[PDB]
Amino acid sequence: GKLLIEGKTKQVFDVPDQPGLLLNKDRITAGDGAHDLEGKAAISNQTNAKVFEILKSAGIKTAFVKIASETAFLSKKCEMIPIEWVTRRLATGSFLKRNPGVPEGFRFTPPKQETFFKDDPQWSEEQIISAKFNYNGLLIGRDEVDYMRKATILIFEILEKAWALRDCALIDMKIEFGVDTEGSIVLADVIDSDSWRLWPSGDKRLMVDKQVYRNLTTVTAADLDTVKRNFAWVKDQLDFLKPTIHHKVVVFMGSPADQEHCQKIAKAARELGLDVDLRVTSAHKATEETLRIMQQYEDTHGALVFIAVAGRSNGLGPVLSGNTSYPVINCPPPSDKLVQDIWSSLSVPSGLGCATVIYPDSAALMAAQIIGLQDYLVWGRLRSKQLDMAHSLRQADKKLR
Amino acid sequence: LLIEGKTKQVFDVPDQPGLLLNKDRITAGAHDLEGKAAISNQTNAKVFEILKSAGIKTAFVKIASETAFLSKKCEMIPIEWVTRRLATGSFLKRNPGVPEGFRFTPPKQETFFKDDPQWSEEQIISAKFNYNGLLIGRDEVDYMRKATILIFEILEKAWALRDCALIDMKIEFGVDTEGSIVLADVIDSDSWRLWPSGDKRLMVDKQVYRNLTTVTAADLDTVKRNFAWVKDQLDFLKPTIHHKVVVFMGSPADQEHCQKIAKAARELGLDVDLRVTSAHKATEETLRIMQQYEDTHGALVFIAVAGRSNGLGPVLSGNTSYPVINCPPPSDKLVQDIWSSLSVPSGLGCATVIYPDSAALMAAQIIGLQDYLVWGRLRSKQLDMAHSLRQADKKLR
Repeated sequence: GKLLIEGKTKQVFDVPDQPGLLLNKDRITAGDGAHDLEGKAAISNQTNAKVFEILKSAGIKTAFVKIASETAFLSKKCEMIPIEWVTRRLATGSFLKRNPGVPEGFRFTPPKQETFFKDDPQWSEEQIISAKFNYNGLLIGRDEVDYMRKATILIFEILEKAWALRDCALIDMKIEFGVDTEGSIVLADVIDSDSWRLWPSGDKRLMVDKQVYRNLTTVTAADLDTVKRNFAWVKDQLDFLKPTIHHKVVVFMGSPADQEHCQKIAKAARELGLDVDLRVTSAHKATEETLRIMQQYEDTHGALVFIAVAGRSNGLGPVLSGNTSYPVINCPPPSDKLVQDIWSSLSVPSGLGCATVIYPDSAALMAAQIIGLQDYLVWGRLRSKQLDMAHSLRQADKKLR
Repeated sequence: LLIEGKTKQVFDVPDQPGLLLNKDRITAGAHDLEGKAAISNQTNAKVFEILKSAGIKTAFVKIASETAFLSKKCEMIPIEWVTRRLATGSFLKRNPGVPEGFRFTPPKQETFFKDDPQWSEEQIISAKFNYNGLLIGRDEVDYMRKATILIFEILEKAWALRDCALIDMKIEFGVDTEGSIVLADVIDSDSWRLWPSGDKRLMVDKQVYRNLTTVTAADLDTVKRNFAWVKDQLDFLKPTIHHKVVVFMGSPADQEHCQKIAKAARELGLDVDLRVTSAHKATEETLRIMQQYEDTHGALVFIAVAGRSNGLGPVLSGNTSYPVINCPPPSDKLVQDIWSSLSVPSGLGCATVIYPDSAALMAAQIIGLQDYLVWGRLRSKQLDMAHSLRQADKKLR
């Protein structure tokens, strides 16, 4: 195809037969300013593809489609916003110079998020809005900037979580956005070892990112070798960042009439990425088999959450709660009588940890939030959903306004 | 004793355990002389009276002479706290592309160090400042940010009475002997940027002086007349607005409850009448009493207090066009009785509240639409409540 953007470290060519883009990474390392050559285009492409796979799986919207080759990938075509979106958890790097008196390692809670223009000075959100950027029919106002701030922090938080599985502190990051043909903002650049600052064991001294290359006043080929060896370690480490954690959410309904209600729970949880079993059993009509079924689920080494669905007077949830140590959530089905009956769920006898929820979606969310403590991906999807809902409100606000 | 400055001197006052600030007749944007210490001092004192009247905690006590005032002695935090409503001045230089007049909602608030480089809140925190035993942490910075915005908002509202747009401000904070942060130093025409009619051309602040490269005595005269005008306009900024809040109780038995309403509203600056009448047992006289209150040109809020089945509130509402609030007294039956207050017949604007403090607030929120000082105190109380929570949190933490 035809070239449409040239870059220090990458070229992006049109793909005219497939209505996108192809991004081709080059074997150069351009320490901000210094520039030398390497064998690193393959390392970056793989690092990148892996990250975008993690982010797609969380539900974040990206331009990334699939790897084309060992050095290139296919991207959805979109017009880039000329802002670098940067997130920090700690104070380090150029931030220390811009903010004298703040010591290295000062923790940003929530993560600090800053913006930078080309061509590369710092901009305020006000500056971005007054700049009146316009891409693919989408004019960038505070709503669009709000979304990108929130998205940037979120992507940092997800990856921060991922890297902690291999004992690495993600310290800061830079990403870039673009606007697709349909007017949607997508995460669109490249996230590799040039995009971030990584500390193993939270030890700055063990840094594995492109800061190693920046620190070099003089650059020998030997020096470049440790930087290639550093980036390869990171590309390798990413293969451990998407693990399959084992868990089961079991919904016990006291009667088969509660089916549609349970399927609403199931549908919600499965979309959050949960493994859900629907079971029918009564704590009144089949007391012994109820315990026997729950004991069978208790033969696991994975995580386990029970959801109790029982109309009228709910003894099922409290009886589970009394015989198991795994969390039990009560989700009575909808009913006119729920106003009277809910106290059979609440107000359990002393020493039972049964918790109560009133809507099927909210029960799946409780189960997700519990299991997300072990599966950063589920936890990612919960945060992504919050961003989705907030972004949808603005769409609605814009229509009634 | 002494503390020295460009525009002011602060001497100890040894007989009164607690400072005097003596204003100088100089203007240091570069530096010249005038007759303006008296203007500044008086400008300041009027500003501090208004903020004291809103409930803001200040070092300021009273005017001592024509050019001095008495202040509670306290150690200054070396930060200038700046609030802007509009984009202008050095902000434009620090944020290229943002046009003059860009509106900041909420008001933008930035901090500057005494050396004047800009600092972030992080820088202020990492500086580990310590005055009178008070180390300045994120909580203290939060308070000063929130108060600075609050103080700008109060003055913005006040200057709007004399048709002046307050565009930005600078204030300074200090720490008293008891470890409390007070709004201190001086607020005068050097402290702010004032535009009449929102017109940049008609500016009345020290910006006129700052823009001069060359400075004549005529130029100084126009600065004095501008500052004298501002001092003069400040006298119309604290006017007596007329309003009445009337509490009708259905029985003298509801006495403590109504007094709790009265007490709360009086703290917010409201004029309250407590009256006894029944909409059942004295229907015609109930109407008669509200028509007596309706002979005004001021604002009027009726609060109806009725136990059991409340016909009082809805009856007032059906017969008047002034806002009526229901505030039933506390009771076991309130869970049942409350629907007599809610669920009025169609065409009644009777609104309902359940706590006596909260009725007084509704009343004040309504009246504050016409009385910025009452409006001030509501915001000031929200600030008090939030700062109290942090103290309570620090003790249980």
